[PDB]
Amino acid sequence: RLPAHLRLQPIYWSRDDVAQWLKWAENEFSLRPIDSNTFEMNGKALLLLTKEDFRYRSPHSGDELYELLQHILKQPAAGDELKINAACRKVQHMVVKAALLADKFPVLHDIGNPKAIKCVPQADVEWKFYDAQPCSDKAYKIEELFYSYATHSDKFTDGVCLFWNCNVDRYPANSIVCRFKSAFVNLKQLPFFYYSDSPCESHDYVPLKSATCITRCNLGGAVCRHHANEYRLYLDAYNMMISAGFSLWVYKQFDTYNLWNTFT
Ligand SMILES: CCN(C[C@H]1O[C@@H](n2cc(C#Cc3cccnc3)c3c(N)ncnc32)[C@H](O)[C@@H]1O)S(=O)(=O)c1ccc(OC)c(C#N)c1
Ligand SMILES: [Zn+2]
Repeated sequence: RLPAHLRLQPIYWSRDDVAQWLKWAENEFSLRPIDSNTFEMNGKALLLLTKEDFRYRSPHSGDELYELLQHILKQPAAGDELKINAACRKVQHMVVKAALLADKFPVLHDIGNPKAIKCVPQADVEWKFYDAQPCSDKAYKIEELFYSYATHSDKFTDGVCLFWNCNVDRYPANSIVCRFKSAFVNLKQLPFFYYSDSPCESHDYVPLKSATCITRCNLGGAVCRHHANEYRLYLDAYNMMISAGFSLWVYKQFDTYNLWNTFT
């Protein structure tokens, strides 16, 4: 049992998440009321305290809270499927949009897409679809193809390849990948970043200091309120996807400085 605002692993919890954890546990287990600032820290810090630190901070429920956390760690909550679908779509659009802008691939080979739907429909690129089992109502614009590196490593060399949850034996070097370690040898892990080219708007909040917020307003280090809100929503989606066991990989020459250069 857990609120839908706590289903992520405690490592990703914010300081506000911890306070909600305390209030939820206060009601679920009929514990003595506890001040929210008793555990004024985020999740990664809360996981470093000892059971004794819990007892000192909360004499009346410290031991109980500690054991509750250990069960949450031993049996993690399952995320909502629709929420995870939305998160995955947001990440897919962000990453593929950025790669196309950064490196201006003339062609995208979407391998494992059975519905012929572009995740970045506005991009200036030739979009091609392949799938081993295309949907009957979209097969007329999908190449029926089971990708295997040993068979196709000399194909799809122009442009970039997208494998979104298409768990092939081994990815080509020019690929963008989401997968739920030998398969990735031609690639590198994709570090987190947020990119936006939408216009800034002034009406901040808690000021956002982050080198990974790639926005025009961040060139000067002062992120506008709109992009700060977008960044935080995107990070929540990214974390939800990472917590659910997905990992992102990319062609080795992917470079975020190419994204910064789009603002000049
Ligand atoms: C649209 C995404 N899907 C996958 C799509 O890729 C097609 N496909 C699969 C492939 C495979 C494989 C393989 C190779 C070695 C060993 N064993 C399996 C292959 C392929 N070689 N070439 C083209 N096309 C493919 C498939 O027809 C489908 O359309 S999925 O199945 O909905 C899905 C969703 C979420 C997931 O995880 C959260 C997972 C997982 N895991 C899968
Ligand atoms: Zn902005």
